[PDB]
This record gives sequence, structure tokens and C-alpha cells, in this order.
Amino acid sequence: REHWATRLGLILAMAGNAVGLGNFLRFPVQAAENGGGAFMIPYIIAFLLVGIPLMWIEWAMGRYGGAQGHGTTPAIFYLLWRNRFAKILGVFGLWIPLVVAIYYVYIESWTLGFAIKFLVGLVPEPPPTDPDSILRPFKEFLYSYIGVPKGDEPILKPSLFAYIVFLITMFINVSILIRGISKGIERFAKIAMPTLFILAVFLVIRVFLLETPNGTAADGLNFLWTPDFEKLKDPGVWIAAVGQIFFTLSLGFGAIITYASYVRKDQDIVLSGLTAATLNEKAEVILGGSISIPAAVAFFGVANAVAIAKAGAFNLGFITLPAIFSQTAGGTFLGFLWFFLLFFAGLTSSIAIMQPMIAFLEDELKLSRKHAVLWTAAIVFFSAHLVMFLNKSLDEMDFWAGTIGVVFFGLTELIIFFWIFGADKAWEEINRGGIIKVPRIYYYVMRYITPAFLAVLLVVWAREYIPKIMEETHWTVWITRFYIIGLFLFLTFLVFLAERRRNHESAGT
Ligand SMILES: CCCCCCCCO[C@@H]1O[C@H](CO)[C@@H](O)[C@H](O)[C@H]1O
Ligand SMILES: CCCCCCCCO[C@@H]1O[C@H](CO)[C@@H](O)[C@H](O)[C@H]1O
Ligand SMILES: CCCCCCCCO[C@@H]1O[C@H](CO)[C@@H](O)[C@H](O)[C@H]1O
Ligand SMILES: CCCCCCCCO[C@@H]1O[C@H](CO)[C@@H](O)[C@H](O)[C@H]1O
Ligand SMILES: CCCCCCCCO[C@@H]1O[C@H](CO)[C@@H](O)[C@H](O)[C@H]1O
Ligand SMILES: CC(C)C[C@H](N)C(=O)O
Ligand SMILES: [Cl-]
Ligand code: NA
Ligand code: NA
Repeated sequence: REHWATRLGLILAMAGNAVGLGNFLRFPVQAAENGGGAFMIPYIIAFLLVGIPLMWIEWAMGRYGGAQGHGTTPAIFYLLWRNRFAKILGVFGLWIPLVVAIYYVYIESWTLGFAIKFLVGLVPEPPPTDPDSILRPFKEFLYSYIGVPKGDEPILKPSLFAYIVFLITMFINVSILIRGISKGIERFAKIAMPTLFILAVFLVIRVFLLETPNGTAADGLNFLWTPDFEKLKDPGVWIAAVGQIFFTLSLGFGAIITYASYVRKDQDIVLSGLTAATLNEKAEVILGGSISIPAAVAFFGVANAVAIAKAGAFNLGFITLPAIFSQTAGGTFLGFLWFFLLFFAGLTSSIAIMQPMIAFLEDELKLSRKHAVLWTAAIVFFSAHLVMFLNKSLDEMDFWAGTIGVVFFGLTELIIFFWIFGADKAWEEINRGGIIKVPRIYYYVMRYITPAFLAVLLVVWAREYIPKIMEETHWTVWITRFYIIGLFLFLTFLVFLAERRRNHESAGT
């Protein structure tokens, strides 16, 4: 089996797994929509009660499976719980990353396309004072790129440039993955992560220099870091916070599990897992939190900045920020640096959510790496046509896989590892070879608190939010639901073929 070559390479690869579009695009919007500082308390609590403990659990499961030649959940769940239902539950650990990859790589390609256009100066020219006259051109720029519907039909018409850039983006992902764990992902991470940190710090510094009649960057920081205990009683803020913690730490996506399956059986995962999680949180709350919101608040003030965040998931990052930058000397190049930052952030993450399908094809169907990467790329490329052409398909996938699915799967993997496999065997497995030990209090959090927390959250989700999503949506959501259910059936069939192959192999040995 492949292994990470160095400790630093492993840490930077896992940090790159985590530090993505989630830190720079998703976090600011989630925080802004939910009262800034009012979001942060639940967010910190969720990190401590869900993020940290689940990170350790996923590292442990991955390392445990890898020692036996398995990096994905169909096989790993079965190793933990020898029951056919384990294998079926395990399909989610392939299905989630695949469905998320389908839309995530497309959004990642937008950042490459924008980076290129900002670099070469093919960007809107706002008329030099009224905000709308400054934002509108950038709104139109994004809408023309992805082809937002201008009429009634729920159909997208991406530009030719966007489509070609998606092809290039797929090619770049493949070129890293096809080189494997140590020569591909690890090597790339040693270059991308420092570059990413440098760009982000530079952008924070530039943003902190912003001052207008409407405010300063510091007003943005105060908004985000001022506690509001009157929201702690709102289930919505908790659901938001926990969802962001899952997405941001790559938890419940089977991706941490697969990366950890390349860690040697003896190697520490306690300090390593904690460091990766901690690096992600610094990049999220310090870097991600200090770019978009402070820029927006400085130029528009808090109320408007909040209204912008609520407008869409992409307004703040693809429209508002570049518009703000355009009003400053060298602002187009600053826009380039921003999109280049997002691209590297996305790229180090998308390789992580494609690796689970690759590992499954290698481990369970015995494909060569080359064929496993190419088939994985073909499935993602093909499927992405749904997200590229059908309005709001992206939103549906992000909900079922990227939102509900990961919380469900996080709870599932915890129950399988800490309840069925056995809490004490699980604890031993986590701490084995640890440079540090997990604090004793975390045994009780993992066994009792975390699962209760998640169960309650999932119930509130199903009761107070999913009814609307099932009944108040346009009929075209069933196109996406049909397709991703078919993907689940296809993956279950592959797991069935893998057990048949194992049966035929064992009969020959
Ligand atoms: C069922 C269809 C399977 C894959 C068909 C993909 C067809 C891609 O179509 C392309 O879309 C681009 C972006 O809109 C346009 O720039 C090009 O005109 C067009 O060739
Ligand atoms: C990184 C290299 C990507 C090259 C993609 C080329 C896409 C060609 O796209 C064309 O570009 C023309 C000029 O911009 C436009 O007039 C047309 O709308 C468009 O068809
Ligand atoms: C679900 C994924 C398949 C949808 C993408 C199909 C691509 C359709 O392609 C379209 O064909 C039209 C007429 O031929 C042309 O007007 C456009 O150039 C082109 O975008
Ligand atoms: C997955 C749903 C989105 C698919 C993209 C629809 C692209 C619309 O393209 C349409 O294709 C029709 C059939 O070829 C043609 O009759 C029309 O010329 C054209 O408008
Ligand atoms: C609910 C999540 C709380 C996480 C914070 C744990 C802080 C670590 O707490 C420490 O743990 C050590 C090892 O058990 C003990 O030696 C110390 O008594 C204690 O200070
Ligand atoms: C799906 C995950 C790989 C996403 C990544 N953790 C991010 O924050 O963007
Ligand atoms: Cl374009
Ligand atoms: Na993240
Ligand atoms: Na990343």
C-alpha cells in the first residue's frame, strides 16, 4: 500500500484536504447570515464537541482499515462490524464524496476561470459612485460565466470559456491524482499550502487597509467577534454552526478516512489529527473570516454586508469582493490573487474527495491507479453536466450529500466505531502510537455527548426544515434526486461486485 512519505507532507496534505472553499466562501456567508458573533459561540462549541472528536475517530478508522488493505468505508465498516448492513451503510462513504466532488470541482473551476480573466484584465469596468452601478457589472460578469437563467426555464447556459476551464480543472486534478499519494497529493500539498497561506495573509493585510465613509475593516472584525447570547437558543444557528464544522473539517465525507488509510499502522494520529484540525480553524476564522466580511462591512456597513451574505452563497465571494477591489489601485490584480487563492484552496480539497472512489477501485476492484483515476475522473466529469446545465441542481446535491448526508454519516461512523466495534477498543485504537494521548474527558464526549448532540440535531432537521425542501421546491429537483439515487445504486452494485471478486479470490487461494 502507498504511504505518506513524511510527517510534514501528511500534515500539509490533511490540512489541504480541510482548508478549502469552505474556509473562504462558506464560512463568511454562514457567519454573516447568522449574526456574526452570535454564530461563533455555537461554532466553537461544535468544534470542541463534534469537530475534534470526529476528526480523531476518522483518522483512527482510516489507519485501522489501511493496515488491512482498505481505505474506504464499505470495507472498513465491515471490518468494524461484520454484518452485510455495514457494507451498505458504508456506500455513503463513497457516495457523499462523489456527489460533493461533482459540484465542488465545478465551483473550483469558476475560481480558475475568474483568476485567468482577472490576471489578463478581461473584467468589468465599473463607472467611476452609486453602489449598484459598481456591483451590477460584476453580477453580470458571474451570471454570464455560469449562464444564470434569464427567463422561466430552469436551464443554465455556461459560457464556452467556463466549460473549457472546467475541462482544464479536471485535467489538473487528474495530473496530481495520477501520480499517487506521496508523489502526487503530498508533493503538491508541500507547494500549495505555503502559497495559500502567503496569499491569504497578503489579502488580509490589504483588506485591513480599507477605509470608506461607511466604515473600516475593524468594524467587520467587531461584527464577527462580538458575542450575542440571545441566539444561543435558536436551533437554526446551531444547525448552521454544526453543518459548517462538518463541511469545513471534511468530516463525514469519507475523505479523512481515506487519507488516513495511507498512514503507517504505528504512526501517531492524535497529534497529527489535532494539528490538521487546528490549522484548518486558523485558516477559517483568522484568514477566511478576515477577508470578505471586513471588506464588505468597510465599504457597505454591517446591515448591507449582512444583506449581501443572505443574498446568495456566491454573491460575497464572486461579486461583492471583486467589485470592492475594483475601486482600489491594482484592484484587478488583487482580484486575481483572491481567485488564485480560492483555486489552490479548492484544488487541494477536490483531490481529497476524489481519492475515496480511487481508493475503492484500487483496493476492492484491484484497478491500477491509472485506470482508477481515469474512471473516477470520467464519472465526475460526466455527472457534472447536470450541475452545469440544470438550475439549482448544485443546491440539491449540496443539501443531500454535503449537508444532511455528512451529519447522518458522521453519526453513523461514530455509532459503528464507538458503540458497535466497542468504545474501549475504539479508544485504544485512536491512542495507539500517539505522540500525545486524547484527553480522558473526550472518551465520555465521544461515547455519550457527540452522538446525542448529532441525533437531536438530525431530528430537528427532519422535523422543522426538510418538509419544506420536499414540498416547496420546483419539480426539477427530482431530476437531481433521481440521478444521485442512481449513483447510490451504482456504487452499491460495485460493492456487490467487490464482494463477489473477494469470494472468487478466496476460493482460488
Ligand atoms: C447529454 C449530454 C452529455 C454531455 C454533452 C455536453 C455538451 C457540451 O456542450 C457545450 O456546452 C458549452 C457550454 O454551454 C458550449 O460552449 C458549447 O457550445 C457546447 O459544445
Ligand atoms: C485558458 C484558455 C481558455 C481558452 C478558452 C477559449 C474560449 C473561446 O471563447 C470565445 O471567446 C471569444 C473572445 O473572448 C468570445 O467572443 C466568444 O464569446 C467565445 O466563443
Ligand atoms: C444533463 C447534461 C446535458 C445538458 C447539456 C447539453 C448541451 C446542449 O448543447 C447546446 O446545444 C444547443 C442547440 O444544439 C446550442 O444552442 C448550444 O450551443 C449548446 O449549449
Ligand atoms: C439536464 C437538463 C438541462 C439540459 C440542457 C438543455 C439545453 C437546451 O437546449 C435545447 O435543446 C433542445 C433539444 O435538443 C433543442 O430543441 C433546442 O434547440 C435547445 O434550446
Ligand atoms: C468537552 C471538550 C473538552 C476538551 C478540553 C479538554 C482539556 C484537557 O484537559 C486536561 O486533560 C488532561 C488529560 O486527561 C488532564 O491531565 C488534565 O486534568 C486536564 O486539564
Ligand atoms: C468537502 C470538503 C473537502 C470541503 C473542504 N473541507 C472545504 O472546507 O472546502
Ligand atoms: Cl466567460
Ligand atoms: Na475547511
Ligand atoms: Na483545500
